[PDB]
Amino acid sequence: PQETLNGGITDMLTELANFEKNVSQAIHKYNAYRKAASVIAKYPHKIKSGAEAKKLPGVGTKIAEKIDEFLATGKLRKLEKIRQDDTSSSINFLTRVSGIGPSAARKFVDEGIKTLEDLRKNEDKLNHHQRIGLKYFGDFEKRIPREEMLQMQDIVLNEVKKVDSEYIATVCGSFRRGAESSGDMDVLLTHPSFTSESQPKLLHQVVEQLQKVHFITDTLSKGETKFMGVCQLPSKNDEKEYPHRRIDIRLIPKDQYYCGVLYFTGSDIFNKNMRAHALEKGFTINEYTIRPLGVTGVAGEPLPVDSEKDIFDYIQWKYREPKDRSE
DNA sequence: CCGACGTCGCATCAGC
DNA sequence: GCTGATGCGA
DNA sequence: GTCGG
Ligand SMILES: Nc1ccn([C@H]2C[C@H](O)[C@@H](COP(=O)(O)NP(=O)(O)OP(=O)(O)O)O2)c(=O)n1
Ligand SMILES: [Mg+2]
Ligand code: NA
Ligand code: NA
Repeated sequence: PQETLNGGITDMLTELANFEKNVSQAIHKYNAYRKAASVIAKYPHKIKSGAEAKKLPGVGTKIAEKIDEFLATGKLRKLEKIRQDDTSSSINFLTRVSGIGPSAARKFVDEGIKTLEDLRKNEDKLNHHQRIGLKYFGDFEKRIPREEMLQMQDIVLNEVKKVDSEYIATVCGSFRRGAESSGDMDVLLTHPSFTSESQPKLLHQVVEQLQKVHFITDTLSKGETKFMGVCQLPSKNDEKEYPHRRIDIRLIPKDQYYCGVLYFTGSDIFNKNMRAHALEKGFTINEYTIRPLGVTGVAGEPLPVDSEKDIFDYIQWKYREPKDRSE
């Protein structure tokens, strides 16, 4: 639809959602509000009453009550108050720093640290991830135009193949779904000599190289299968320098790679459909495998998969191309 | 009335 | 020292 | 906060 149909309402519900997660630490109230925000967002009519909204799945009595107050007064008293509150609105803000969750934000504000200025005055009190997230607070909230994504994919695939030509690397996320912009780069890595029944340097070796050509600039976390870090394109000539970008790289066993590809390609909305269409025909899908339920509910063994399509040939669905996968 | 409501890899904490 | 729990992000 | 066993 259009936001301006029920935008004020969905904004309200999203704002309320963030305070539940970050300040109240009620994650199920956080999800409740987003679920409601979602079903209202795709609701193709202007909501004239709370009761009308209550008809939608995910909207119950309390939110209906809230919509009436917003409709009648243009605002929500509880929201206005908590927005004005110095403790709560500070805690909520600090969580925008990657590495700082609801718990870390709490401790910081408890002992006086409320702002980015405060965080900078207190580097010693931050862990490694949190300094990077701080250092790139601005950049991390910027989005990535597809042109830069392609430029990034260019570098990644080139270096990956350069280290070992038998690597297979796929950029997933919304990029693979042909999206016009992207929040980050999510790379999926595999190699013939890494299977479910299977070197720890397979992941390491790729990271090392991307560092050697100065693509990767910082490391948030790094293990034997999951890398999370920061990358940056080279600056062209005179022109200003690019924003630092978030990039993940995951190593997956060759046989689990396509359940991996599908799952991390998204979308969320779609992945639940494909999850829950699938249940119908007696199959469950994780990020690793597809399991056949099962005379019980007993997931039996996972069934072999060496293509994305192979999967659609276990639950009898029409292979869907990546750009028609937002539902 | 009251429990379910996402899962998993890594960094760091709590505790022995 | 190590194991297990908790915080965090995606 | 919402939904349902
Ligand atoms: N909270 C979250 C968010 C994402 N994910 C998983 C499922 C998603 O398909 C995948 C990508 O997450 P994502 O980066 O937030 N979304 P996506 O890359 O598709 O869109 P943009 O970040 O490009 O805007 O990671 C998750 O498991 N838990
Ligand atoms: Mg992404
Ligand atoms: Na409803
Ligand atoms: Na955060």
